[PDB]
Amino acid sequence: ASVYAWNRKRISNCVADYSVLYNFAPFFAFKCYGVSPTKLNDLCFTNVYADSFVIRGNEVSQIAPGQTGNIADYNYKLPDDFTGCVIAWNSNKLDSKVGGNYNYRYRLFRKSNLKPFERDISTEIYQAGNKPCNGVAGVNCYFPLQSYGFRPTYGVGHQPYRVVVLSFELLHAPATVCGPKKSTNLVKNKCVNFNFNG
Amino acid sequence: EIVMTQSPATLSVSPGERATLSCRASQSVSSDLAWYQQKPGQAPRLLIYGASTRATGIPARFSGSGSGTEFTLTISSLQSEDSAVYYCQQYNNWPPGYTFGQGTKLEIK
Amino acid sequence: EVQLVESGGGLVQPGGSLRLSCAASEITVSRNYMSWVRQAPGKGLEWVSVMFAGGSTFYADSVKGRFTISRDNSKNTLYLQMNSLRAEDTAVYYCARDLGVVGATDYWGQGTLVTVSS
Repeated sequence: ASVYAWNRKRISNCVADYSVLYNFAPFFAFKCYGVSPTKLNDLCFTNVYADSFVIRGNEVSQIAPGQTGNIADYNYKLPDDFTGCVIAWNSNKLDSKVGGNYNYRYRLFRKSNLKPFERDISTEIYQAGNKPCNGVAGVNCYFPLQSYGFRPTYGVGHQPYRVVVLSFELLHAPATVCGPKKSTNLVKNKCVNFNFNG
Repeated sequence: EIVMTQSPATLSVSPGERATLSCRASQSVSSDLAWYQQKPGQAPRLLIYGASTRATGIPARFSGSGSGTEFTLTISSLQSEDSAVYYCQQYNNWPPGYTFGQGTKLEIK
Repeated sequence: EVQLVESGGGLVQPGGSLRLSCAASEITVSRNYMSWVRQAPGKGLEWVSVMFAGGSTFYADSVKGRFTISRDNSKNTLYLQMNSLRAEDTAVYYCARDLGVVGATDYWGQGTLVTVSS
């Protein structure tokens, strides 16, 4: 959709394969803090939160724990001790038009810094004086939702990168999303050590 | 860090005629620009931003153009007071950062 | 009228400190995007610093680690502390309110010269 009021999904009650995650071909950048990719493939959790969105290429460096910038200070801000990984794809074809793939309007005017995971979708007029632009014009009539103008002439740094961030919660965990090892046919008619689900 | 180079350096044109000023970028600046006229003795004044949008008040006599790595400002009829320095400011990277040009000296007769 | 007036400009011996201040009128600063610019004699301009509306500030790389912006919100004014002024920092400093895509920097300050002993 947009980095403005991003899209989310709460995965639970499944077997997290990961065989494609960070192993598909067109992935551009993937990096997690606290967890190794393979450990992730053997780690287990209670629930998962996926938060996908689209940002400008030159702003990918701002999606990081406590990282400071524009998109990470006034648009969408992730905690400082956030453990998990993000992945970003250069959608320089998937979301772009010579006419301007700016359907999405990122956030450029905010009253106060963001709390971690604070959806702040709003339609107001940041201003200086008494009234907003509904009754004033020129001075103090600013609107935080600015288009991107994604078009192909834009260089890489300004190509819409689609980014997806995974956050594993572990409080009180009747963990419903696991399963890295499930095979090997049983030997019969011989004294054998078996390990049936423990 | 896109390095901007203005051209020409100086210009002395008879009153009443047209004037053409070039501003040259080193990378893709699409339509992120602005033009400032810093009359000698105080801060600059914005004339034309983006590609060609005329800043409020700014006489229609000015016209900006260009995109990519090359931009141009054009003046219809130079009056005696148009003599000043002009700068093309780009902002393809707004998030605190900015990179200015070398300036152009325009005079009359 | 809408304006920005500056102070702190002067002369100081190398390695010394200084503090630049920026006052405004008929317009607020606490809730306004602020940007300090400076100009060396005869050269172009360069963005020096910025303070946001939440407090997260930023500085250019050439002056990173040495200058610190602050603002007395109570009386609608901005400040920039400088130290260890070397041969480069001799320049005229300007105060600016930059909006960006919705109108580039417009209202500026008269400027203030800051030179060093030599």
